[PDB]
Amino acid sequence: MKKVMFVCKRNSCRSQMAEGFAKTLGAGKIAVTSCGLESSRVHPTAIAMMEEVGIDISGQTSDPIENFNADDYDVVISLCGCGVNLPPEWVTQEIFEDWQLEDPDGQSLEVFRTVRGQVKERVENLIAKIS
Repeated sequence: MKKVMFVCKRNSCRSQMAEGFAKTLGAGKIAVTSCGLESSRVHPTAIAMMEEVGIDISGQTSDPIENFNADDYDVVISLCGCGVNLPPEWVTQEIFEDWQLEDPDGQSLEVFRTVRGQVKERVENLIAKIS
């Protein structure tokens, strides 16, 4: 097993969707947790996009980076945007990327759909490395 992490500027959107895909795609061979540089409520329209794929996020909650430790996570996927990054040990795990993505907080359904697709594809790519 490999442990994946998703970390956003707010957790609520980019990471939350990535967690929903990652557990559906790989729950049983990877363990996922999303966080954020700072927390915010899991965003409601996110639910709808995951419902398009046939998944949900209503049933889970948001969480700050501060509540965990990088040492437990094999792979860390920041999704802060504009190449913003994490000073702590989260950047020094076995795999690191920053998924530049159009943070769906308060956006149009087209932005949501674009990011939801991009995220899902990138979770599948990340799993393919570790599988």
